[PDB]
This record gives sequence, structure tokens and C-alpha cells, in this order.
Amino acid sequence: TPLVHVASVEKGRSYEDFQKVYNAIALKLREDDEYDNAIGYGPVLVRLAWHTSGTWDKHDNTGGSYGGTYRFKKEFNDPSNAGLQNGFKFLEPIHKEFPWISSGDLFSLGGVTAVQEWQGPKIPWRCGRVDTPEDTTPDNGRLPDADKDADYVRTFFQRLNMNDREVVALMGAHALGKTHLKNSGYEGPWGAANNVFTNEFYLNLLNEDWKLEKNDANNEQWDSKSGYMMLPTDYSLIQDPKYLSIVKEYANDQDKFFKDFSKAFEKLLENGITFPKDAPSPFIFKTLEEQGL
Ligand code: HEM
Ligand SMILES: COc1ccccc1O
Repeated sequence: TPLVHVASVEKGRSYEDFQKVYNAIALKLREDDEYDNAIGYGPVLVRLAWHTSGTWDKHDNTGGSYGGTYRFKKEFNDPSNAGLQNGFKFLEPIHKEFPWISSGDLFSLGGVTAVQEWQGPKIPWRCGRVDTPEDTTPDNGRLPDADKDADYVRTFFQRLNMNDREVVALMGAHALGKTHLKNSGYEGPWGAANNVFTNEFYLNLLNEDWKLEKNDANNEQWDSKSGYMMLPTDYSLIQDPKYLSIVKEYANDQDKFFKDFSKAFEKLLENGITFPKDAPSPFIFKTLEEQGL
């Protein structure tokens, strides 16, 4: 008994319209560069794209990126979403400038733009998510716990139709930002200061000396002498031997990681959506840098 959500292109819009929205996001990312101690809005936008998509349930096609339901009270007030209001607030003037783009399209695009502007891989992106009403908003509790093991992570991701390679690729987005004690009960960055997407998540897991410590919220997290941290679920990826092999593969091949992340992150953002046979192809946006902007 799955819902069907057919992508419907915003009327009359083409690649050049979405490139403009991409440019607006990217220009503001450049501009509001002080946010979160000069980290900027990139990681919170990537987290917003993931959380608005990762409520999906493959079994009945509820949740997912299609409806743009984060805009409603129940979803924005999810404890799992604590802090994401910042990303929503970043995107408000973009929505105000381009009132024609659906919410789900703007949520998902914000993540694609962040990744790409941080010099991550090109993520192909398709339009046509259509806003759905308040009673389509998924219930809280569909996003994953951080305090769990490899078995939990494996099972969890099966609901999002993600296999081991995809799960390991996705998680490497943790290299981007940091946990904030007030949002999640975890504190610190996964890696070095940076304004670039890399494969450092996998390098850190493997090369840092990790100690299992209690943070100020009385929760365990793996801490390193460099000031980095790993969630129990992150650390689970080197405790499970199947995960471990993939961690090593990406730690040793930046291009492989980029390609697999791009594919998985696009799949994540597209789960639950039926695209017509005559839907446009995915768009690959140029970065500001490739445009000389
Ligand atoms: C088992 C899976 C996962 C768990 C338990 C988890 C949990 C968390 C937690 C607790 C935070 C810190 C929240 C805060 O305090 O601000 C965080 C941040 C973040 N997450 Fe994950 N996450 C998971 C998977 C993913 C995936 C699949 C992606 C995207 C591909 C992702 C992207 C991010 C990013 C970019 C941040 C940094 C946000 C910021 O710097 O403000 N995570 N995650
Ligand atoms: C409901 O309006 C919005 C949708 C997506 C991003 C920012 C907004 O203000």
C-alpha cells in the first residue's frame, strides 16, 4: 500500500531557472560565512537535505523529500531536527526570491549546493517535488539514534533502501561539520576546521587514537587527541568488519568516495518519487567558481 508521488516540474521552469536558485544559495553561503564559528551554513544545509529526505519509509512511501513537510510544526519540532531551524532560516530569503520552487525542491537543492560549493562531488539533481498538506507530515522518530551499534545502523538504513556501501558513503558527510551539545547531546567536530568536502571522515576513523569518553551531556562519544569526535554509530563502522572494509576503501580512494557519495546522496534525495518517462534529465549545476562568479 505505497503512496505514489509523481514529480511535476514547476511550470515553465528549466535548468537555467534552477541554476539561478543554486547561485542564490551559493552566493548567500559565501556571504553569511561567520555562522557556527566561521564554518558557514554548508553543513547545516546538508543535514537539512538529509533529514527532510531520511524520514522516508520504503514500505508505504510515507515521509521522504517529496512533500517538503519540514515546513510544518510537527516535523520542524522533531528533537532529531534540533538546530536545523538555522538552515530553514538561511533558506527563507531564497524561497522569498524564488517563490515558485517547491519546499522539497529547495530543501534538497540546499544540500546539493552546499556539497558542491564545498568542492565535493557534483550531485545530479532533479526538480518536481510538490508540496503536500500538513496531515502528510511524518511522525517524529524516523531519524536515527546516535548511541547505537553497527546492527542498528544496518537495520535502520534498510528502511531507506540503503545497503552497506551506501550507508558508509553517506556517513562520510560527517567530515563537514560538528555536533553541538545543545542540539544533540554530543559535542565537537568529526575532523579539521576546513571549508572543503573530503574523505577525512574515513581517514580520521582509521588514523586517530580514539578514547570512549562521556561528554557534558552524560553521553558516550569517541574522542581523539586532535579534538575530533565520533558518534557510537560512526565508530560502529570500524567495529563491524563489513563496514570496516568500505571505510578503508574510501580512506584510500577520494575519487571512489566522491562518486559513491554523489550516487547515494542523489538516491537519498530522490527516494519515494516517481519521475515520468518524459521528465527532464537530472541537472548538474555549475559552482560559482566554475561560472567565474
Ligand atoms: C546513523 C546515521 C546518523 C546519525 C546517528 C547522525 C547523527 C548526527 C548528529 C547527532 C549530528 C549533530 C547534530 C547537532 O548537534 O547539530 C549530526 C550532524 C550532521 N549530520 Fe549526521 N547522522 C547520521 C547520518 C548522516 C547522513 C546520512 C548525513 C548526510 C549524508 C549526515 C549529515 C550530517 C551533517 C553535514 C552534520 C553536521 C551538521 C552541522 O555541522 O550543523 N548524517 N548527525
Ligand atoms: C514554506 O516556505 C519555505 C520553504 C523552504 C525554505 C524556506 C521557506 O521559507
